[PDB]
Order: sequence, then C-alpha cells, then structure tokens
Amino acid sequence: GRLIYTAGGYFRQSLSYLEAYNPSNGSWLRLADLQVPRSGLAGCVVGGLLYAVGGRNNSPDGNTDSSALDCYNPMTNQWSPCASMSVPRNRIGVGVIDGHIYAVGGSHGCIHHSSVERYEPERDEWHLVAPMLTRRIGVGVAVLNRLLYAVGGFDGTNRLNSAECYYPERNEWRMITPMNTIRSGAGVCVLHNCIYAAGGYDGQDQLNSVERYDVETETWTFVAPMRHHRSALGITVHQGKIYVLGGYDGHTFLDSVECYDPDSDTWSEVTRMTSGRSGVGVAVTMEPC
Ligand SMILES: CN(C)C(=O)c1cccc(-c2cccc(-n3ncc(C(=O)O)c3C(F)(F)F)n2)c1
Ligand SMILES: [Cl-]
Repeated sequence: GRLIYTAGGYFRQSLSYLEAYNPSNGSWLRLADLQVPRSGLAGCVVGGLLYAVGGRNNSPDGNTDSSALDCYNPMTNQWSPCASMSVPRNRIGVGVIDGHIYAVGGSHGCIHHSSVERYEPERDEWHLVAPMLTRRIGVGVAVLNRLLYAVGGFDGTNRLNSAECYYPERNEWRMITPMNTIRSGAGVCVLHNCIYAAGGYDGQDQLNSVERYDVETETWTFVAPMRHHRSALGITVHQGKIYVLGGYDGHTFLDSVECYDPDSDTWSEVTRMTSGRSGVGVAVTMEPC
C-alpha cells in the first residue's frame, strides 16, 4: 500500500506537520514532525525515501529561507538531514530523474533564482547544472520521458505562462509552447504522456482551471476545472489519478483534497486534510511498516 504524504505548509505561520493519507481506506496518520517548520517547500521520493526540499520558515521569531534537504524513512518514522543546497530556495519546484533530485528556481529574499542544482543520494552531494532561461519562483516541475519541465511561476516582476524543458545529456534548457493561462504557484505533475498544470495565481485571481501539455503534439488543452480555485496547492499522482491538496482560494486556507479521473474528465472531493493549509510538499511512497 502507498500513501500520499503532505509535509509542511502554511497557516498563520509555517508548519512542521507530516501526515499521510491512505486512498484505500480514507485514513490520515500524523507522523514525525519536520525538524524545522517550512512552507513553500517541495516533496519527492527516491528509493522509497521521502525528501523535503527548500521552503521558508515564516515564524513570529523571524523569516528564514531554507536551503535544507531532509530525508524521511517510513521504516523508522525519522527525519535525517542531508547536504544543503548551494542557496536557499523558497517556493521551489523539484523533479526526480534517474535517482537524482533536481531543485529548480525559488526565492531567497528578493533574489528570484533561475539556477538549478542536482542532488545525488549515493554521494550526499549537490551540483549546479545549467540555469533556466527564466527566473522562476512558484515554479511547477514535472518529469516525463527523463526530461525535466519548468512551468510558469513568477520572475520577480510578472507571473508567467511560459514553460521550458531541460535535456540532461545536453545540459541545456529550451522553451516549449507556453500555457494558455498565466500560472504561478500552480500544481504541476505528469500523467500518461501529459504534463498537467492545475490552478495557480495569474496576477489577479486564484485559478480553478486545469490544462495539459502533450509532449507529442506540443500543445496545451484545458480539461475540466477543479471544484476549488487554488494557489499554492500540493499535487501528486497515486494509481493513475491526480490528487490536489490544500492551497489558498483568496478567502480560506483550504483543507479540500480533490482527485481527477482522466477517463471521465471529472474532479471529485476525496477527503479533507486534518487542517486547512497552503504551500505544502507532497509525494507518494510506502506505508510506515
Ligand atoms: C496567502 N499565502 C501567502 C499563501 O497561501 C502562501 C504561503 C506560503 C507559501 C505560498 C506559496 C507556495 C508555493 C508557491 C507560491 N507562490 N509563488 C509565487 C506565487 C505568486 O503569487 O506568483 C505564489 C502563490 F502565492 F500564488 F502561490 N506560494 C503561499
Ligand atoms: Cl513565503
């Protein structure tokens, strides 16, 4: 059995929560807290281990952007620090290729990063790679066919409809077709042969719209919209379905979890997080024992 893990997030301040939702039975487990509260982080899994990457501790006692990489082992229910990134990256995106973690973009104070770096678990080492063509914070990241895509975000001045693709064997970024919608702090994931971008902020409104990029056709197509408008949502795939978790709708820090069924093109309410929050990190791995 596999669980959807949600790490960190934001309500009033950055959160240390780690909780795991089991689609098979509707249940939530609270697991070991993050060592450091963080919002605007990303989650990913490599070799059954859950990693929490970047973010920011927004707290009454000060605000600190995170360069941290921390590893959670479901077998032990324990967090362990890994090597830190070259730079703090709040509102980061991440993707895994070939057992390596790419950390993309994000902010450090007023610095909006185009830089990108790659973590090798076997070596506990980060190394910089080619930077993106654009500065992107609140960037959506997905991996399809061992290529890494960076989608939308905020460049320090404008929210972006643009997207680009990183070709590892050439260490090179190239623009792809722009989305039909400006999206920053969207949820971005892969399903089948498509990159999905769900929600985000366009500069004026939180979005419910959802569109997908087909790598073979190089075009974006809208699918059915989510039931909730949301920016700073978490997103993941579990058994061929997209799940979106939390976010901010302009009014409420959402506890809503929705899932998308591509065959019926419908979104439905699935469960509620134990408390409303935005800016979480999400990934899927094995049950704790
Ligand atoms: C209302 N608040 C501030 C929160 O709910 C919140 C709190 C902490 C972290 C984030 C977050 C997480 C991931 C991406 C983003 N970005 N990154 C860029 C933009 C943009 O405006 O362009 C956004 C946002 F806020 F929409 F979603 N934010 C949002
Ligand atoms: Cl923030």
